[PDB]
Amino acid sequence: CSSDSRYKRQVSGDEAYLEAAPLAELHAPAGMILPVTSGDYAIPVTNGSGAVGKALDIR
Amino acid sequence: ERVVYRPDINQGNYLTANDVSKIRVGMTQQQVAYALGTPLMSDPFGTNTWFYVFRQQPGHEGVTQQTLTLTFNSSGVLTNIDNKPAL
Amino acid sequence: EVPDNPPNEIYATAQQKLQDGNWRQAITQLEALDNRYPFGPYSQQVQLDLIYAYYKNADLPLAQAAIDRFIRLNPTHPNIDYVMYMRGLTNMALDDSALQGFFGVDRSDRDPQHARAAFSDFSKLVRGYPNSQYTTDATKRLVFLKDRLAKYEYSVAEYYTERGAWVAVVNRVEGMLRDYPDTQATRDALPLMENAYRQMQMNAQAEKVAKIIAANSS
Amino acid sequence: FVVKDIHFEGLQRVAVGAALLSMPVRTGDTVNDEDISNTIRALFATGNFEDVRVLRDGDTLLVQVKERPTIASITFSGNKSVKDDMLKQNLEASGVRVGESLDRTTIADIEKGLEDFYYSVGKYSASVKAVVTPLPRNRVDLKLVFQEGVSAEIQQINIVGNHAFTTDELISHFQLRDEVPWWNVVGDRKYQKQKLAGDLETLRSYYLDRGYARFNIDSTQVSLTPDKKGIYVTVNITEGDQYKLSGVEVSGNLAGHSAEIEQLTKIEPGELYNGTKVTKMEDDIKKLLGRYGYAYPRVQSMPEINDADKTVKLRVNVDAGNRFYVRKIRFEGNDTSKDAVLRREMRQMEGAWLGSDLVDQGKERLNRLGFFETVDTDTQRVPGSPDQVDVVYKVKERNTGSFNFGIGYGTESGVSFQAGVQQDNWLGTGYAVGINGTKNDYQTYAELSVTNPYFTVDGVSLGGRLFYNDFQADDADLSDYTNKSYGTDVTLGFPINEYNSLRAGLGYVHNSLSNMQPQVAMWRYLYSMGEHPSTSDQDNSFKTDDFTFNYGWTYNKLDRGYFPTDGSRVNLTGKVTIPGSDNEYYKVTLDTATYVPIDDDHKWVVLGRTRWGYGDGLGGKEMPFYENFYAGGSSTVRGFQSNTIGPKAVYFPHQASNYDPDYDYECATQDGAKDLCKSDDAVGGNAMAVASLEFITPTPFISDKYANSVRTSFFWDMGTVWDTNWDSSQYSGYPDYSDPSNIRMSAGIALQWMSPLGPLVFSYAQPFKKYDGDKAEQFQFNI
Amino acid sequence: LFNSEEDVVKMSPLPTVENQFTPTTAWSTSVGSGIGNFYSNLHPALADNVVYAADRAGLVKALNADDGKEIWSVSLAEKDGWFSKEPALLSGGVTVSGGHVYIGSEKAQVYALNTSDGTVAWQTKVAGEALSRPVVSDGLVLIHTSNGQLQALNEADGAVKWTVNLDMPSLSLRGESAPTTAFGAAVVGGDNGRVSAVLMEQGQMIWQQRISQATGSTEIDRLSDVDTTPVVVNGVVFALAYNGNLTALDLRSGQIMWKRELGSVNDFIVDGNRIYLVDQNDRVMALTIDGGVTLWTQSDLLHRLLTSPVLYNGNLVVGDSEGYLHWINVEDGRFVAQQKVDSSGFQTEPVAADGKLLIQAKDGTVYSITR
Repeated sequence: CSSDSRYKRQVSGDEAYLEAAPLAELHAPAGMILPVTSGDYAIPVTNGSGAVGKALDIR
Repeated sequence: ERVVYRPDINQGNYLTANDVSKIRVGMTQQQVAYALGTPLMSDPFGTNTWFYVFRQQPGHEGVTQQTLTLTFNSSGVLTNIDNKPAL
Repeated sequence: EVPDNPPNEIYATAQQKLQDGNWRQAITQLEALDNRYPFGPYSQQVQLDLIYAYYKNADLPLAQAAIDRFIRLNPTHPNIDYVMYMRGLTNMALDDSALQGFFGVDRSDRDPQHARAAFSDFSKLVRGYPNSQYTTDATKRLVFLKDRLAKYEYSVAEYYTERGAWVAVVNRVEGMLRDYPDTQATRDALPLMENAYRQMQMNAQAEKVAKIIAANSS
Repeated sequence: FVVKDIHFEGLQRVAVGAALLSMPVRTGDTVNDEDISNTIRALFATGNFEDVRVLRDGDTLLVQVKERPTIASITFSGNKSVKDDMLKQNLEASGVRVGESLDRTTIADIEKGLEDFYYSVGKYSASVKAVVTPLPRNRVDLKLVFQEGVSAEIQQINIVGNHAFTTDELISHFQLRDEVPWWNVVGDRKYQKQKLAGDLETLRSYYLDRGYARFNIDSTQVSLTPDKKGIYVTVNITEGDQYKLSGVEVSGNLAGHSAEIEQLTKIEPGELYNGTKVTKMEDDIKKLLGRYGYAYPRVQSMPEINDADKTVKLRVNVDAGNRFYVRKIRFEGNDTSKDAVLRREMRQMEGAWLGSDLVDQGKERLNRLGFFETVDTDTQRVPGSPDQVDVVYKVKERNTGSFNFGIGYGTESGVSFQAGVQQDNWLGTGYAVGINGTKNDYQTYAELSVTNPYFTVDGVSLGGRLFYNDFQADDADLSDYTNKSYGTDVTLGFPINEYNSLRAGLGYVHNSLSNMQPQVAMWRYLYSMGEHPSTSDQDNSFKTDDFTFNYGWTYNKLDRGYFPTDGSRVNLTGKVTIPGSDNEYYKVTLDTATYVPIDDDHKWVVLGRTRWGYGDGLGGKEMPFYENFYAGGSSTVRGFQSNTIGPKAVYFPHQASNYDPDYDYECATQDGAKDLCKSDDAVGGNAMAVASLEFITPTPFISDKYANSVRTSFFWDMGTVWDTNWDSSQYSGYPDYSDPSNIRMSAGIALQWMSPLGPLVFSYAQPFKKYDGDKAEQFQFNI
Repeated sequence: LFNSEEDVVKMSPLPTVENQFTPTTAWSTSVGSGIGNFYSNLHPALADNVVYAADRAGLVKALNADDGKEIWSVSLAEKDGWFSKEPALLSGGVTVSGGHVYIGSEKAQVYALNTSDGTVAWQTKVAGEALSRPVVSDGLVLIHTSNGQLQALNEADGAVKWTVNLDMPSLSLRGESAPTTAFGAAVVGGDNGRVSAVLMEQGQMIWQQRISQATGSTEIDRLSDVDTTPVVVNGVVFALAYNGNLTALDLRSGQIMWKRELGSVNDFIVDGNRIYLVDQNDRVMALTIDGGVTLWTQSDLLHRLLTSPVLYNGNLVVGDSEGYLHWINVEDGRFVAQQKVDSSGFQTEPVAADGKLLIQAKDGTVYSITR
């Protein structure tokens, strides 16, 4: 019929977001402790769900 | 292996013979940093050590290196100027 | 296209064409709505719909502009959490959105520039709204975003190993180290700069890293 | 009065309380007729109330308002010449735009500025009339009439104070010019008031070089001749008699590189002064200290002008930066490309001092890439220690992909087609995917060519080639020369130098020919193959598995890998056969690609497109005839037809083509053309010598957002192809081609329009000197 | 061809081509090509029935002003500069008195050719081109030059008595200012929008009167070479600022007698109090001196490129740079004669001197008109 090229709703193509970074932080011994996270790499870690991951639309 | 052609890759951050004479055991970090600036490697978690290590590959055998680490105390007052050539 | 109609006739035409997705038509409704009535009661919601629909019609800068318009209209609003997510959610999709992902190619060795923008706005979402409809999931984005930053910064951290710049092995890995200790991309990089130390004959300084390798053996 | 309520009548954009704060009749405030009239003017001072009608029912107030807002559109009329957003840049600077609040006082004010725009364009016979077209609910359209009669043009330069160097000769150095002599044309010319400024500095350079250092242009008087075009210029100058660069006394922080500095201050003391030479010589130090790590080589020259001997005396005051500025480097615009592929294309190492040009050579490596649109960066000093200048290589990559066409028409033939599409740099990975092939009735041809350029980081360029030519030339059967051919070659890239690279790969070539053509050299190959194939028919077949070894080599110091302007790239391309092959031979060739810029802007560049080749046997055996060199058409020489240039094959007296359509596809066969004739396509030589000289030309009639991807390049083409095996013994009553002087010739221009799938290069070219068998298609439309 | 050779234009020529009286010529002599399309304030002298004119290629010839046959002839073929035998390239008009032909050159070098043979009895290089015709007056070669300078040269040798900058435009805003001598005052306008009297004895600014607009931050006339030459009736300077905006003002002080400071005045003569002018639509209009009271205007010339309003053979003669000549009646009467003695077009003004009407066109050069 006509041309077909479009775009619609999705919020997370994978959950690699939800498959976030491993935690192998410093269990280093004494004196071997260098700086670890700089700035917002110290992530403000707080939770408010709504729907999460791929689940929630935007309006 | 028996490969021949080298573009002779270099890696700086060293100190000249003028530069190692600019400082002395007892100098602060800043006293070195006025004379030498900073190294392009310092000590991450240990006491203040100011690593000026040169690297270069000439030819197939042999690697040029001039390692110059400036171990201060925790106050930055210099305690050891480690002068070190290649190998 | 969309002439001076009743504003809800301009709106509900778009409100269907949101669900129809005719954002060739719906956005031109929502524009000519807020071109004529940016003072509509739902013109904030139109701006919410525009932040929605621009991100639905690949107008991610206009989404950011409609975010910035909603910043210019009401930088405090109960849907700034929707916005500050969508500020990151654009910047998440601004970061890496090639069809090489559809053709199956890694984009985390590609530029995490808008990752860091999403690493701002998702974190600005959870700082501005620690409670939201998007606070929980966007936190995992952030920890994954620094892992994407880890897989990026590792991708050149091995490069200096094959470059042989053992100074620039260390400081890139040390650049990973001051930013994330947690990522295995840093922790696989952990013996490398120690090995690069042993290339710079900083075996003893590498022992300090081998001390870490001793104490972070798992 | 003290108000009960104000009725806020007429609102659309402005709020009630936003009006009410500008109402000094507000709730609680007393109401005076002055306060009412203040409510008139202060709501006029809101800027969005085209009317304010403040009234009252006692103290029951009511304010009726029409509004200057939304300008719904600004209509531009008569501005075919000038783009209207610049006219909107007059408008959008003036506090109004689409959606805004037009004061009808600003009609002439923008119009003055729009004429001031013309006045600052260079138009003065160019007026403008803005028409307010009021639209629903407050709105207005701004129709703009444009009364552009004429602009201004330069005609004259009077240089007073000058007595030595000639004005029009200097106009022949200046930018503002006007000439068509009877042996000279440079087109048509006009005026610009900043071409003024360069002509000053053309002149400022024009005296500074000679030693004129108390040279100073006194003033300049452009004639505001009352004719709306007339521009004559009265240039007051002081010629300012010459000075000798009579000695350098370079000083300051010389950073211990003084002997290196003295080479860059090597002058002749008593040579007539050139400050531009000094301006050169300072940067040499600045690149010296730049390559000595000091990215901040503060150099102040002071040519202490001594008029008493008519000299200058060169003080130079130097201040270096610091050596070890290269802490690190950053890369940007790698959002689709693989990052370390770009990181490997640099020579200045992090954690070092600055080699300033290793960056630029590293940028030249990226310049030599060609999958960029920009090679640039951000050379940023990171603040603090004098060891962190960290260079943020922001670059723009380029689009890839390329289609080639060879099919003519569908929907009246069978399932028959041409293919071929490129994905070189496959998705930022570098993978040079270029693949072609075709299934027709006359052939079923296939081809593969993909390179992993860095399967190992040495430029280990994993270029695997494959092909499958089930070629038939099927007329009704395998009659006229069917060969199913198949084989491969994986070739690899070797680091020879930083601009030099070698290639090598083993070529598997298995061919299974059948029903070969009755021409002489085809059998004469096979007769020198040791076959004894029958000549008067097509009654012979041929399996050959050629086991070949191919090789090559690259020179690369030329500007861009997509759009070069300067330098040269030399590309060796050769092969040899091994014991084990079905035919002991070789075929080696080479191409030249040099770029000689006529323009110093390199808008005119001589391009040397010349290509050579020779191929023969390796003893007791022969290079196959399908490996003979052809040209015409898509070659150097265009306007010809392809594979029409070279030797031409004699037939045999022939009966059966193994199927003979009745006086069609004649191979000197029984259907006509008996008793050997000679064919007309290039059967080709064992030698190649082709040449073309192309000349880059700008394209003026294109909006140059995409004309920067366009190269028009004129050329004149000339070549020769001949066979040193073409022996005048059966080619004695026929044309013999062992002579290097088969000098066929053409000329023309190319049509390089870079699409999103790259350039598709056409040419209307024409042959002028032609030899045997040259067929000509003047309209050559290619990729 | 010309179905497609269209371009952008806007003009509308004269109406009303009439001859109530007959126009003719006094003679033709066509002295080379003088000013040409390249504009110049070269304006001839017709003194003593001698056409003191030239062409700017060099040839300066005195002519017997009956047939314009050469009384003398010299050449300003400049043997030097960057070139030998140059064109004359004259900026100032042909000022002729004594054994001196004072002409400002665009070489910024003013001469004095002995008017018995044309031999340069003195020559002096001045500061910039003579943007006015040399008002060689009272011992002083008074020129408003390109650099706003008040040159005064001892006209017997060109010994510079002073050269001082004055009311001075932003660029070479084209227009003469021709410093007139009126009651001990060096009276000038200046192509900058002001008008002055300077000391005629030494070049000391007696007053400068800023009046109204010039180009530069005020887009005004670049089709009207606004006469910044003051035509001073004994106490009253009559001049235009730089936009034709007329003012009448005191001579010794600059005190505004009145102003018509709205004008579009190209050329103006204070013809008693029938102040004849050129409008921007090329209307000839008669103002007075008690206030510029319009005695009449007439629209018989439209979008023309006129010469100055002059009276010769009893009628208000106007020529143009369309080569048309028109005899307006002096007061409110129309074309009494229209002459087409040229179409190459007169950039020189009608010289109603020695009983003739001398006009040098751009290239269709010197014509002399009678009726």
